[PDB]
Amino acid sequence: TCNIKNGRCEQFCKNSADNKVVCSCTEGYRLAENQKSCEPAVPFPCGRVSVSQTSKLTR
Amino acid sequence: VVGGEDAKPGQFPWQVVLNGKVDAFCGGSIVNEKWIVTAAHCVETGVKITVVAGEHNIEETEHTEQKRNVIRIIPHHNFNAAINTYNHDIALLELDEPLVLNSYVTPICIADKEYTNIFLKFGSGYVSGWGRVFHKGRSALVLQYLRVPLVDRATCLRSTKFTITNNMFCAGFHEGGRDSCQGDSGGPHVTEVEGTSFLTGIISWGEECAMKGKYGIYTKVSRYVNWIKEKTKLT
Ligand SMILES: [Ca+2]
Repeated sequence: TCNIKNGRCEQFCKNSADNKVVCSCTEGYRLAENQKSCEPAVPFPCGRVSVSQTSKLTR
Repeated sequence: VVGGEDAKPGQFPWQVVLNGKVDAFCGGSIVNEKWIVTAAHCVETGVKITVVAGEHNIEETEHTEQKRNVIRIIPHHNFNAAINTYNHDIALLELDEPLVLNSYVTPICIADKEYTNIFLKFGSGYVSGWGRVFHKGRSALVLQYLRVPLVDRATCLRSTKFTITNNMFCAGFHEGGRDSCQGDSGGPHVTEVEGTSFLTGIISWGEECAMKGKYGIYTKVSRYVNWIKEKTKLT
């Protein structure tokens, strides 16, 4: 049920198999091991800030 | 952008600036290594256009800048079907040589029609550009950004004599003071979804900038995602 909290899909949710669901991700990402999250599948996937680590933290 | 703030370098890596007969005259967003999405009103046959990705401060050198020539321009086929309506204000620019993606040059994500609208309805998005920082005042040297709330269509309609079509949406503040402005056209209106930003609108038009009771008008990208995906395919 994509109805509530997007079926717990980090990005896209689609109903599948009797009240179930299947999460997917946009180009450059891949459906993580847990079937809900999206993880980068390329060095520079769309939409993400990767400069980070400013210059004063733990890292 | 009026009432916004300075972006940090690399904060909006999909943002590009367009240069031509006028310098820094519009913005755009990277679709992929060879394609930029912008506003069709920025590229009405006028000049030859150059695109600069990895840009931050227009007057300085950051050594992150990648300049490219635009070899092909595709304004939406229904733009200018009707005179002066700004409906379908969106266009695609093909670059001569591919951009090299890195932390300062990164595409913006583009969801399907359903999800682009779901993300827009999240009700809060970011606009950015090197446009005017004051109505009729100077342009920005450092990229500016601003969060703007989505405005209900009835309120949107009531704010102007001009027609607001289903291919547009309004965003801004009831009290004014913060808005996109001249020179920002073509830049993105983006919605961040758990750390991943998606394109939800294109900065398009307005009446003056940042005035109380007026809002920024944006091209509703969900209505065009199929077209963007069809024209920007890499071979
Ligand atoms: Ca610079």
